[PDB]
Amino acid sequence: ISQFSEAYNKILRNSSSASSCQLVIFVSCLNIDALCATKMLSLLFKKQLVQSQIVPIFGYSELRRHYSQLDDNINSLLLVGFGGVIDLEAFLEIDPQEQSFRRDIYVLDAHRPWNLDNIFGSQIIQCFDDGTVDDTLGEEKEAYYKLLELNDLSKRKQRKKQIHEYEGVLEEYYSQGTTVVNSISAQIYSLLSAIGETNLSNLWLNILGTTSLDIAYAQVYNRLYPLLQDEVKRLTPSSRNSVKTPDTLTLNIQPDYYLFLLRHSSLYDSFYYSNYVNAKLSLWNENGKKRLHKMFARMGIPLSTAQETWLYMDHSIKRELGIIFDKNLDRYGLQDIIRDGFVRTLGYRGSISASEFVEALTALLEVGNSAQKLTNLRKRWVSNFWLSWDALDDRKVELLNRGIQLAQDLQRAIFNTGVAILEKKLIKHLRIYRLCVLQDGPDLDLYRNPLTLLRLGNTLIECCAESEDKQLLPMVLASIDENTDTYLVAGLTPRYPRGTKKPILNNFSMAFQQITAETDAKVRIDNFESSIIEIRREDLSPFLEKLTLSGLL
Amino acid sequence: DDDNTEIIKSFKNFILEFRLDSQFIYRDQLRNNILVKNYSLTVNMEHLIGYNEDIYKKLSDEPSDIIPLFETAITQVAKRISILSRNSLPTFQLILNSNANQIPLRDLDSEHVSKIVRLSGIIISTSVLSSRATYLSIMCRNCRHTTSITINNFTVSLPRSCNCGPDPYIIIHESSKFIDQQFLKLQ
Repeated sequence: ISQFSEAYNKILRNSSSASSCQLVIFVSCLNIDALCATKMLSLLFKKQLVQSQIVPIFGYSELRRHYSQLDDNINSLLLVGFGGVIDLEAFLEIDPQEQSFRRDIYVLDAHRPWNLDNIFGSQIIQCFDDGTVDDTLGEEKEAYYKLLELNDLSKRKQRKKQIHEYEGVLEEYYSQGTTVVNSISAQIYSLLSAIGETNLSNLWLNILGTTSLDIAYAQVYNRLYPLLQDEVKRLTPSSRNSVKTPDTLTLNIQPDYYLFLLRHSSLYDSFYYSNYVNAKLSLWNENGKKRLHKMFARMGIPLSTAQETWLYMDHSIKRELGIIFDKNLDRYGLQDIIRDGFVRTLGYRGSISASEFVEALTALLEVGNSAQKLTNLRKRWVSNFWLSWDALDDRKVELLNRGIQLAQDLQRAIFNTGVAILEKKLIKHLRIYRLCVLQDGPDLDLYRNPLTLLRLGNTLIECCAESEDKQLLPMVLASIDENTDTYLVAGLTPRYPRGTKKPILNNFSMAFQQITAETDAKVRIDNFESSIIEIRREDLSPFLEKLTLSGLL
Repeated sequence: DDDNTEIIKSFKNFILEFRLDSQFIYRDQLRNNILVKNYSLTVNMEHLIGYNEDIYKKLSDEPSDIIPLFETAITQVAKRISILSRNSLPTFQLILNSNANQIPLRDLDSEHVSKIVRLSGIIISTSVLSSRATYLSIMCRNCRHTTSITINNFTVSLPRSCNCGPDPYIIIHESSKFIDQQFLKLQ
């Protein structure tokens, strides 16, 4: 509810001291956006050389272990991606200490709607709600100034009728789907441009941030291109090349493709594993696989030349890469492939597509790495976080490729198993919504991570619906290996075929909390996201039955 | 042959200006190779194709007409590094190993002939060494023409012109520079 620059000067005044400082910025959690945000944030701190702690939090339940344990001198705290949904004032408590409260916890979140207790009643925040939903948002505005603090019998009856009158519309709010408005990174950059830093790798961090989520919607991002492209116009390494030159040597616009790993993998394998194209061409089917080859017969690209790594393909095919696709792809309905994208060239190393980089980092997060076992695993993910954090750095590229050799493999897993599902037609159309469960599969170790099931769930909800009449219906998935029937189950959102009228607001967040409040059968919201929960095989089936009814949508 | 000048200038500009941040990998590959008396260079194609797409476009086109202009191109560089003046320095062999796409043995049938092919197999037996030639002098049986033939590679017959004929040219083995050869045979 504040100016970004002024919130900045506040976090400046409470910061620098002897001993320095102290602030812990919480990077959270598994979302690439977090990295994108906190890296340019951390670089900004290093600019004024302000000491910082930075914590890799996984579990939402895990945050309590930290904040309740170690705090001493820390008068100014910062947090990322948490608290937009569940309020930490009740969750942490707080317990006001010393107006002009000593500690300011900044909470940065893209999630909506905000918790009601957060924005109004200033204690721990210093909210980041600005500027996306301001709004009004008159529904939260009347939620308090009316409620607080609230012949005489008719005035009591009138008063109470008014109270429930506000409580109904208030109940409409805060019970709703969790949907990201704008990427937190973008706003950190809006905060950053007011201070005056135009830095190139910074901007690349923004591009990374925005393009973190294009796998899932945009939704506003379709109109974020002005806010990026203009900035790309606010700077330039040289008016003209001047090949290369070995330095600056920076990012530029190119006809990029939702196509998967075009530059770091072989072309044919790049269609065959791509996510958008899995769908339209029915590639899980042997009968459709051929249709790809017909694409190549249309392009005049040899099959043998399609099998070869993209660095080494002939030059003629490169110069025709932006034409041939226009000549052909239009006929297959694949006409939405070509985006205007961002590509940063490091020169003699190669170039990297904005999206593919994100595929590298995601790749890093799950691989390349009774409560003791889950804690130890979540711990392994915590360590792995930094292995992924390092790849963002420019000076070490040598491990970034270790991401990509993984990012390929994962797909080779994901695709494979994905097909293993469609052969058995495991989709349960049900009535109100679509649902699935993986009872058996190869290498569930890869599927342990929330984000792995976010991407498999994504290629699957993308595959089932082209569309593909009728009625985009949200999907459900489940997997188990070890940790005694943890059976991780993540919520999902429907995918429109590039024509998106409504955000549609994932409802699993609410539907799960209704069940935690009913019989709560081995239901665990331990994962940071409201869409993803844990379950046991003993209680999963009654849970599934209680999921089927009553349907909130 | 101004074109060969144009190609070799690009190869020199590829060796002297190449930067992996910030050491020059090749240029030092060179020095550290002449000192141990290795007289070789190993190019990494990915860096090559990174540098110019063009020279790799031609190098995968007609390799055997180009690669020796790359050899002479690099040895003309070691002249400016390993020594200085104002010998003898053999033209270095380049060894290029790169990822590309593995092409199995069964799948080699014509069509890629004279195009660089990475592959994989278990060597059966190695043939006993024998020398080919690199630089050999030649005198005529009659007019006694003294000809220094620089043989390259890239089989090659001797020139018949300074009766005389048909092929009056003798190999002088007292001045002739020789290299070695192996013949692997791989299953």
